[PDB]
Amino acid sequence: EIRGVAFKELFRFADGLDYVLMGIGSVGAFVHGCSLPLFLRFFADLVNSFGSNSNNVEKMMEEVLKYALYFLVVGAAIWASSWAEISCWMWSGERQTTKMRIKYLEAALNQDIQFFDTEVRTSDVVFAINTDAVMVQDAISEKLGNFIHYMATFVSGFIVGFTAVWQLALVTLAVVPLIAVIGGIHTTTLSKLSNKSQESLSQAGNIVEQTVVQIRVVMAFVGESRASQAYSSALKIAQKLGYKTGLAKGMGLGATYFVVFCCYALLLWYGGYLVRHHLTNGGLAIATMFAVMIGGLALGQSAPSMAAFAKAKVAAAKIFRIIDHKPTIERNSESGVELDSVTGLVELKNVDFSYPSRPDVKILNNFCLSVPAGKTIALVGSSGSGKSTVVSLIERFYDPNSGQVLLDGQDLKTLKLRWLRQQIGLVSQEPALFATSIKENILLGRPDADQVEIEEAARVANAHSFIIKLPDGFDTQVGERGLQLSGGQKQRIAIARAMLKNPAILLLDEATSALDSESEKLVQEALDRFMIGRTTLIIAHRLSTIRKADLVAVLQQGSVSEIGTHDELFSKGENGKLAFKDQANSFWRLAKMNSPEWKYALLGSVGSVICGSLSAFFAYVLSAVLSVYYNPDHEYMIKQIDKYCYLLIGLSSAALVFNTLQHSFWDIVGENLTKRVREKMLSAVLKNEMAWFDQEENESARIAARLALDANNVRSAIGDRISVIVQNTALMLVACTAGFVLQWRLALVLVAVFPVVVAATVLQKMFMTGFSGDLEAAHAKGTQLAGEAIANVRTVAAFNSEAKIVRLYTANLEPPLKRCFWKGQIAGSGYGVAQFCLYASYALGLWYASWLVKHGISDFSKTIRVFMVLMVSANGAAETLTLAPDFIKGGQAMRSVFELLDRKTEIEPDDPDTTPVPDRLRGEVELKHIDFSYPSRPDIQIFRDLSLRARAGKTLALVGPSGCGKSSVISLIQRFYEPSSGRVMIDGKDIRKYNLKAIRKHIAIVPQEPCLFGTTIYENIAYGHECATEAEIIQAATLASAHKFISALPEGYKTYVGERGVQLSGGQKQRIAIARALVRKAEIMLLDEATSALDAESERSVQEALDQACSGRTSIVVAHRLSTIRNAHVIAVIDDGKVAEQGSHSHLLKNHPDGIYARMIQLQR
Repeated sequence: EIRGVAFKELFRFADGLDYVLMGIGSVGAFVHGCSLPLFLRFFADLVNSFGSNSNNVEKMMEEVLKYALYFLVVGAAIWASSWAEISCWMWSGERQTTKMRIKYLEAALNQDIQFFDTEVRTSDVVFAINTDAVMVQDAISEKLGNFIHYMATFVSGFIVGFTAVWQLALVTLAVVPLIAVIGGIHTTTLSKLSNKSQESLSQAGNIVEQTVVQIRVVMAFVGESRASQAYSSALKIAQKLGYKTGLAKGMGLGATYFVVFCCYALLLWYGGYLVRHHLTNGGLAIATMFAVMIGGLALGQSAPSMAAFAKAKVAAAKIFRIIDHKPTIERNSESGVELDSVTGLVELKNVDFSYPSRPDVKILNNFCLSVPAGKTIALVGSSGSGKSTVVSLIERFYDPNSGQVLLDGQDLKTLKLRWLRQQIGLVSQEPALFATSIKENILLGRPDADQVEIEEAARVANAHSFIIKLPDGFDTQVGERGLQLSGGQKQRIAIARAMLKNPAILLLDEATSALDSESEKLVQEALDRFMIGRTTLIIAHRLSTIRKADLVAVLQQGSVSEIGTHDELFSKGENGKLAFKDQANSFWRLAKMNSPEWKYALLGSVGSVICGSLSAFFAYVLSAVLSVYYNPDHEYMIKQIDKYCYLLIGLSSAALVFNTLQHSFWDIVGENLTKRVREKMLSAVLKNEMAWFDQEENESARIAARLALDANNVRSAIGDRISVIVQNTALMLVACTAGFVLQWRLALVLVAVFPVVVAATVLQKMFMTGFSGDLEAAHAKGTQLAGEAIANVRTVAAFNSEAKIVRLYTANLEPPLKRCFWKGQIAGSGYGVAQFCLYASYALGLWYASWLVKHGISDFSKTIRVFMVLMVSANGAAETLTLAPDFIKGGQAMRSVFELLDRKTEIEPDDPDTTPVPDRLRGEVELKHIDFSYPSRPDIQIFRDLSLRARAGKTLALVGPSGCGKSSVISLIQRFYEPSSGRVMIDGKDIRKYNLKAIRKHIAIVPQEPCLFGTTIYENIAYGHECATEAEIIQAATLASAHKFISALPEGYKTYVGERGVQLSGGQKQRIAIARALVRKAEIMLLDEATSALDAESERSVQEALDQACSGRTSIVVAHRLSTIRNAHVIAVIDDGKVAEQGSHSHLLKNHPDGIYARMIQLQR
């Protein structure tokens, strides 16, 4: 393996235009990075001019106008630099990435099958195609531009700070590592607790997933309550972990605020000290502090670029390894003969391929094809001696061991290596259809063909008429993902594609595509009477054209068996717009269902408000301190600065306290809300139908994913976003109030530019996040096509369509190229315009402050205070707007949660009130006029008006044929699937109007696949019954002949078992399930098949256990029941669900069992 290549090597796919783009983008990034500290210096100069010249109004007005013009210049420079950076970097990255994918696909498809067998796998190649975005579309596309921009910002900030005020620059550069380490500790602790809480949520996910995977036994034994308890307990652990994260986040953020304010208080004092000794100015001091912070933050933001560079170096090393390899098969270099006779006579002295996946084996030894030209030959064999390898041998995949292969007296090795594939038409088991058009998927066999013979290929062979009446249209891009769900049309299209290909040599294969349609008759209609006859191996059907083939050519032990007449058989065991009113109502309902926590939530809200005010207060103090810097009275200045520093220390203490308070309390209410939501979701899902769990949409893994994802994202969004909106609204309110009470009509014009500032700062936040959207989905179609081509590399090499596939790949990756260029240009222009308007707004505000001061309307202090307070208010509003999309996502997840909760269920496990049930019954249950009871597939019909009657204290052993709904009759009794017209009469009355949990506690079942709970055996039997205790568990185990093995387990009587643990043998799990059914000690004991492949003695033990279970009370057993039936009074032998005579095993009436039971007994004996 490789740990990465040199960074420069990532640019070997850059032409002159790419070099120009990278140079322009680098220059733009450098200037954009240097611009911000330059604007800080210009702001310092403007504030110095606007405060130090208070007496000389004309001079300060002129200098403020000059520096507003400089602000406009900086805005234009940022516009140009950001446009250049964003657009050029995105375009160059897109171009290099696209040509990288193109070259990688062509190099990979050029490789031989050995490269995909012993070298880098097909799945690894598809994964590299996937992660080429991380490889070259991340590091050098935009992350390189961000790295250059942030390094420029860091260097420029340091230079500006050190030139302006070097004393303050040094002390602030000493300060920055403190805030850095405090922030690092906060993030480290928060992330650590978040990971731990994630593991607790993962355990909860396992619980709900296990609950839904075995929902059958869970719902049957009314284990919904048990599942809820387990899920709630796991939720509780994560809830406690969430409380820890809440304290950590509040403490860490409060500590960071405590550190900054305290550090600034000293720095502000030190700036006052510097103003006293006339070293620098107040504006210079403020700019120096801000520049040092900005440089440190720039380095912090540039570190992720280095991480991306490292991971991209590793990935680029992977694809450099893959491309730099050249195939070993190309030694011929197309230097053979292309004039051999089309009537090829392949002779194979040796056929061994020696698969490099499992080398040094000889699964094929001396098999000789010797196929007659024009006569359809066959081939049969076993999987362990795979016959498809022979097909590979004729396709010249270049793995010789001892012998050689000759084509009509000509070696394949010294031949064309390209014309060979031109004769050889191949259709393997998979259809190997690509994402491109069906017309293209037929054309690529013969590129030179026009549409006439393209249509003729699907007309003469197979059936083109399906395409004629195809609803989507004549030409289709194979639909979206799959046009044909059945897959037979895929086989017909593959055969038509091979028919456009030269029919000289066919290699038609088994084509085991689960055919149960006209697909067979069309396959025997397509290329079963073709004029020539070549190799054709088929195992799908014992009779499919294999008779019609003249030579059987039996293959086994790596050699050909008796060949010739096919009449004789061989000894084998072959079988054969969106309204927001609804969202507001949903949020109101969520708040109402979260009523008990409101108090604490409200308390946290209070803290949030305080936090917001504190921030604004801090800003005010900062601005106020600036005002105190330009004051002739030094003693009054010292008193004011000391008062402000003490107030800032108090602000830091309150910030710490109320930050911990707000974040702890908001995370407490969020944790409680999400836990309650999860519990309601589980209660609602466990209150659903069985068909609901059987629905295609409600996959178990997808139910778990839905619950976990929507719960956690709703928690995060609702909680954190509402916290930040509350605190930022408090910030904005107190900030606007302070500005208006200090000096109105300047706050008015700053509010006039408020949308400009908030929009520019939102775009700044987006630029920090990144302007490239979902990068993997940008090349989704090209990635999918590349993956399909790689997985089907055998077909691609066989049809000589690798160049055509690469051209299709270029046609697929061009639209992403154009879209990325346009998006980069639009993003650059928009960001530049936003920044220019931001700096124009800043210059206008400062100039209007100067105008107010000159006219005597106000003074410097009030103006600067209002300005810096309104600018932090705008920053807070920007945070609110940029976190609004989290509100959107939370709203969509909320409506998902509410459609999950508010859905109604036809079957009610916990009914409000029904007819009370007697404690003990007699067990007589009757199923009259029942139906299929499978709403998932109503087209299939089973149990055609079935009439089944049980008997009190008597077992029924209906067997039926295979696949007749054998294990579904029991589902009728427990109301799992509701019959549309049937009647399940229990103890004289229909069960529908009766209770569900109480009666379902009176019936036990053993599922076809017995299941496990938790990790031990005791918990399952304990799950079986609340009175299971230990004695009842042991006696039930003895009844199921299990205790003897339970006491004989390698570890104690409860070992490590379960789906998540280590599973036992099949018979042991059978007996555990039976023992649990017995410990349920139910009046009705439904049973199922339990002896699929059990050992003989185990089979007898299971038979005995079932005998005792059936002798206990009324029971229903639906196993195969070849013998030891314990003389069931009737056996409902139903043929495909229809009404039939209830012949018994004792053969009282030798009419129905004689016609059905006799032959299956004879076969089983």
